[PDB]
Amino acid sequence: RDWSSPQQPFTIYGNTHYVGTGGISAVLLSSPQGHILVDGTTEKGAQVVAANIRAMGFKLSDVKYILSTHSHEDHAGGISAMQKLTGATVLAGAANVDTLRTGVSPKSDPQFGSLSNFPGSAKVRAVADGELVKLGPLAVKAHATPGHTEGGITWTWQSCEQGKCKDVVFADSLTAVSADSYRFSDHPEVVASLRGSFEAVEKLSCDIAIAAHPEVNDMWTRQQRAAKEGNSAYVDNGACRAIAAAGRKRLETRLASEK
Ligand SMILES: [Zn+2]
Ligand SMILES: [Zn+2]
Repeated sequence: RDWSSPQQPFTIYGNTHYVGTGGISAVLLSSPQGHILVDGTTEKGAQVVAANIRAMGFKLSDVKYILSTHSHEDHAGGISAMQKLTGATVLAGAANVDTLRTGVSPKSDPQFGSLSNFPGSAKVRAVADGELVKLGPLAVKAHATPGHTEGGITWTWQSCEQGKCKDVVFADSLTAVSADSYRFSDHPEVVASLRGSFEAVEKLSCDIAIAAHPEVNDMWTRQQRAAKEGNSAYVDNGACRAIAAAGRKRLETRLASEK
């Protein structure tokens, strides 16, 4: 379950499908009018994502948008490759757009330097907080969730199975992690951003959460249970609250370690 590891793709709920790697989430939200891909995984993982979209019976050329949670190599390293394969437009929080275009994080990023540069992508544009991205029957909403990066976005939509519609959340990372030489204690606005993001996420309508690092909402455990339980195994409306709580606990642990 490395960041670039192969992983057999699977439907999560209705037209929401997991197409990421064994260690990093990527989601295809499908429709007869075109698809939306959320995240690219790593540069090496793009080959996995591409293989998985096809394994699910979809054409890469039908992907019209690629949504980015945040501009770290583990989530966005494969976006350029996926962009070339699809012809899609890449959408991201305004403060992460330049990193997506160049592959180089700003010096203000907590993981500047400790995570690698990655390939720059063509066709990147900004979304605003609250912006609705529409594609045929699909409608994905952007929620600004900064802190782990400045331009982090958590993306939400609805998918339906057999007439039962659920609110799906692709949760950006809310973790106070960084280079060894970076101190959150020196960046009080980064900390305030993180705490704002915990509140935003715990308030989301959230039947099904897919965390950018999938184990954060027990993806692999849930997938194993889906075999006998069906896709209800992915449904847990306390999940956004739990991800937010874990971020809050980690931030407290982190600030304590810095003192
Ligand atoms: Zn990250
Ligand atoms: Zn990550």
